[PDB]
Amino acid sequence: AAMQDRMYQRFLRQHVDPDATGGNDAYCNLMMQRRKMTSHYCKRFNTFIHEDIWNIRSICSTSNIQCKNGQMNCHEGVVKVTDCRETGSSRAPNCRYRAMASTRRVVIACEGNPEVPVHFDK
Repeated sequence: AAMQDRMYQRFLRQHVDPDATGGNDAYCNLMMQRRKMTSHYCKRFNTFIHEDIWNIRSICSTSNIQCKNGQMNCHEGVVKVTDCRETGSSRAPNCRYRAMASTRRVVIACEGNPEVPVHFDK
């Protein structure tokens, strides 16, 4: 579980920022860069979750549902987010985004002991 921890750390990096509440375009531009999703190509869509890690991890403890890829280790919850969508023009590593802040249903996959988030499904 050096593995499960690496996967969890990747989830935190790509998807977790507790104390923003809901960013604008500049927030997406900064965070996509700082969380390492722009150096080699521009990731087209990404979500940052604005909840405490304890609360995100709690989603793992809910009833299992199917992931998009067919796995059965997914879980749904409702959280504050900023969704970041690439503008379509941009050229890595200078990637540009449009932000949408909202509270919405998310689906995450969890693994391990304790169960932790390892993938953001939708």
